[PDB]
Amino acid sequence: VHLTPEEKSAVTALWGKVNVDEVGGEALGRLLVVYPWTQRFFESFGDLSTPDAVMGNPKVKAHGKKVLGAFSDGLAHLDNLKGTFATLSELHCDKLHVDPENFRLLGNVLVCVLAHHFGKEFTPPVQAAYQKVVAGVANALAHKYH
Amino acid sequence: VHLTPEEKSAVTALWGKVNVDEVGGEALGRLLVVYPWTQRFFESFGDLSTPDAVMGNPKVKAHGKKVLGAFSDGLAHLDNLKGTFATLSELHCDKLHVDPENFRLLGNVLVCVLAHHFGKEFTPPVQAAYQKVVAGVANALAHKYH
Amino acid sequence: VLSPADKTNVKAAWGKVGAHAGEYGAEALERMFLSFPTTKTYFPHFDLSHGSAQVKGHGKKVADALTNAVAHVDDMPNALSALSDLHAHKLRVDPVNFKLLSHCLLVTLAAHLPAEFTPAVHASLDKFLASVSTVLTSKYR
Amino acid sequence: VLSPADKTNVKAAWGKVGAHAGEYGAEALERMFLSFPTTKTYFPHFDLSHGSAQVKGHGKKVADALTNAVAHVDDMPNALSALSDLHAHKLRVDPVNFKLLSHCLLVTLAAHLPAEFTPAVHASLDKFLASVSTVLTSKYR
Ligand code: HEM
Ligand code: HEM
Ligand code: HEM
Ligand code: HEM
Repeated sequence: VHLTPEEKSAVTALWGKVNVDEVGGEALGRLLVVYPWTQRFFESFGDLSTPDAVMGNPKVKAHGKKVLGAFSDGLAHLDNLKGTFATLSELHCDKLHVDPENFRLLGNVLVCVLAHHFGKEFTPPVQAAYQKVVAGVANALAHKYH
Repeated sequence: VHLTPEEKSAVTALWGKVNVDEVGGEALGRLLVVYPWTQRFFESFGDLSTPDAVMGNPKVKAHGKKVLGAFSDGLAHLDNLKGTFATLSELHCDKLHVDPENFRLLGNVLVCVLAHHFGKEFTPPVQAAYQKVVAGVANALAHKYH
Repeated sequence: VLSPADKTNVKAAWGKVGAHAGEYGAEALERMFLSFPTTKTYFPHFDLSHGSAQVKGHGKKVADALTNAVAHVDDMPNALSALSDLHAHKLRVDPVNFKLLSHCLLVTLAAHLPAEFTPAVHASLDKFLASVSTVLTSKYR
Repeated sequence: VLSPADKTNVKAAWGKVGAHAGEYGAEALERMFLSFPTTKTYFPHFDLSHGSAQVKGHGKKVADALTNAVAHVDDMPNALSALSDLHAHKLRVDPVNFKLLSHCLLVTLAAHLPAEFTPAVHASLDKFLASVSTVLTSKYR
């Protein structure tokens, strides 16, 4: 994940004003709602049989924040995303066996969440840059599978 | 791409008896026929409007052999597939812009070609091993995109 | 296969887009060319720059095709029969590319409709764009 | 949407498989569990070992569902309505997994039918397995 100084300014000015408590949870919820097969991994979270169940679940908004936590790490370390994610990769790959395709999905719904909370500030330049990072973190989590 | 000694014995005993002139071309042809959008990259090859056109095209059987050539390289260097493919990756990624998804397809039709030419010798053990290599070469060609 | 609730959400989210449909198609197309430079392969003849009047004209086209599918949602195969032909059969558009466009369309709707882009309408609109895409890839599908 | 030529190729390649259908389904399932260990997630209750009678019994099931679709090819949605429900709606089977199975089915047919697995029948059989898969994912699709 290369990112020029312009892309970097773009991704970083953005991420700075992200409510780190909500955005994390809204992405997991929209993932669970939009791609409902991912719920097989989250039945221990409780009642998910409507979007309102899901969007309200305490477990959901609690696990999303962890998720964003890790994205913040990778934003910190683009030059070494494997390094950053190695532990996370064994988890999702060697232990959970999540299909890497769902890593791409979670990134793309994180991108929608971003466009939703930021409106016209989330120009197409800044999307382009953000698709990079998201591709890159999906690429890293997926390492142990490679 | 790890491959245990058993997997390795499997992949190598197999590859040894592969007609390096035909198999290369039969895979490209079946790719062009089965996934016909890839023909956008091969209109300079001439008449492809039936499978018999394609399966007979001299250009096709000539470009397939190159393709297999490169697979033979990677089989040689599993410990460093990026290294082996770096030049090939710039070509397909930075210059041709092929979607990496079609790298996975070509590998999976190479796997069908293998099962077809080898029958019951291409047990599921040996397929498993071969999906590894193919995933790995697709992963490498795709590098410059990561 | 688009439930009654989905059809209702889609009619309504489309509704809000109203006369901005063409504008939104242009933005979506621009988002895709930038984020997914591999799609640019199919438009060598276009000037893909930012205020490009090629890209604006095409956004309108894409927005009108979609309004056609929304308006004919229970009968998309017939409504979009010609476009399929074009996409699946005469331009051979890699299927992968419909996912990328459908994603950028959603990012564009999310960016314009904060009130309407709930979790449910997002699920619906995802199901509609995927349907649409299944119709346009169906000549080799 | 499965041309006349496709339907003909599929009837005929299926034909040759004949009474081996169940046997082939077992081999296909075994190919998938080994090559794609991620699918194993959906069968924690099975013994996935090689001569497993769970996997053999299931191969027959998968082969009979397919023979049902071949036999009802112009009307698969109705033929496989129940299976969809199960797959799309009660087991939530990741869509990705249908591609992997459909691939392993093709590798199994290629391994058994050297005469019949031409480039064309392969294209056809690919289009049939993809259709089949579009029906079974259609509760959230
Ligand atoms: C962009 C990709 C993703 C990131 C950044 C990510 C990151 C993480 C993090 C931060 C944790 C906490 C681990 C810990 O506490 O040490 C976790 C747990 C988990 N992830 Fe993800 N994850 C990813 C995608 C997904 C996807 C797509 C699925 C499947 C829908 C998934 C399923 C899980 C589950 C089920 C757990 C919990 C394991 C347990 O119960 O302890 N994740 N993930
Ligand atoms: C498993 C993946 C693949 C391998 C191993 C591979 C390897 C190669 C090799 C050996 C060449 C020759 C380059 C040279 O002469 O230096 C080449 C050229 C080319 N490849 Fe691939 N390739 C891959 C997949 C594909 C796919 C999927 C497409 C799109 C359908 C594609 C499109 C091309 C084209 C169009 C050229 C020719 C460029 C020119 O005209 O000089 N390739 N590839
Ligand atoms: C949601 C799906 C999309 C819709 C609704 C759609 C719609 C259309 C329409 C209505 C036209 C003009 C129709 C005509 O004049 O006959 C067009 C042209 C075309 N489309 Fe799309 N399209 C879609 C996806 C794609 C994708 C994914 C690509 C490839 C990245 C693509 C590439 C093209 C090309 C290259 C042309 C014609 C060449 C030119 O620009 O003159 N389309 N499309
Ligand atoms: C070509 C598509 C496939 C067909 C034709 C198919 C068919 C079937 C049939 C007919 C049954 C038994 C039906 C019943 O008793 O009601 C079954 C069970 C099931 N299928 Fe599939 N299936 C397919 C794909 C998948 C995929 C991709 C997975 C996930 C890797 C999967 C997972 C399951 C599970 C876990 C069950 C039930 C649990 C058990 O084994 O008891 N299926 N399938």
